[PDB]
Amino acid sequence: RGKGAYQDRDKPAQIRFSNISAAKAVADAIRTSLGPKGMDKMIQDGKGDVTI
Amino acid sequence: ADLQDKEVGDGTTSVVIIAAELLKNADELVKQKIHPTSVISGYRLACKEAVRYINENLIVNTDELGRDCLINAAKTS
Amino acid sequence: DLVAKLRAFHNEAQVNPERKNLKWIGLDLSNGKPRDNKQAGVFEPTIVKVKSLKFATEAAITILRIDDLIKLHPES
Ligand SMILES: Nc1ncnc2c1ncn2[C@@H]1O[C@H](COP(=O)(O)OP(=O)(O)O)[C@@H](O)[C@H]1O
Ligand SMILES: [Mg+2]
Repeated sequence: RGKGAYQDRDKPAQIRFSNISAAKAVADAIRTSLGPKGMDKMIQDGKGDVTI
Repeated sequence: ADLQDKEVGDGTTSVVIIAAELLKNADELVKQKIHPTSVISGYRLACKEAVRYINENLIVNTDELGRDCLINAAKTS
Repeated sequence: DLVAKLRAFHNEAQVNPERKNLKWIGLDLSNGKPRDNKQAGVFEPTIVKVKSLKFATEAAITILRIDDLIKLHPES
């Protein structure tokens, strides 16, 4: 027994890590706007439209 | 400034100066770790009380002055 | 100096019940001294000051409510 499957391919782990990193980045970006003490964000589009 | 011009017609320079001064001083409080919600709450109460104080102690009825108040008001503008 | 004198006159108005006539003291820019602006004929509509406070406060509140800006690059 001992050793199991080798799992030669490393791409799936990298893809999972990148997906998690992106999701965590988005969550951290929008964390500041949560709750009664949360604060708004100002977003300016490419066309120049501004939204708070 | 446009909104004051359309809805009042006068005091356009005052409102821009006051608003910028209000925001400038509000940021100083925020830099002192005062939460903006507290600053916003304070500004809202002050604006509500300023209007109430004006309408109760700083208004002059024009019926006591006749035509001269209109000329004086026009001259001031 | 002028604002200090102007504030001092108004301070007495709100603390002395017999000196309420000082509420009308404003500024006389020709001579650079405080002056009774109700006697001087310097008047404004009440709506001008009231709407100025309401509009400026809301505009200041709107900007104060921001704490993060994202500026997307133009699509061109
Ligand atoms: N004769 C005067 N003496 C002293 N102060 C005055 C006189 N006329 C106007 N003012 C003041 O000057 C200020 C500036 O008004 P002004 O800038 O002309 O109006 P706006 O902001 O619509 O341009 C007003 O708040 C008014 O109280
Ligand atoms: Mg004017």
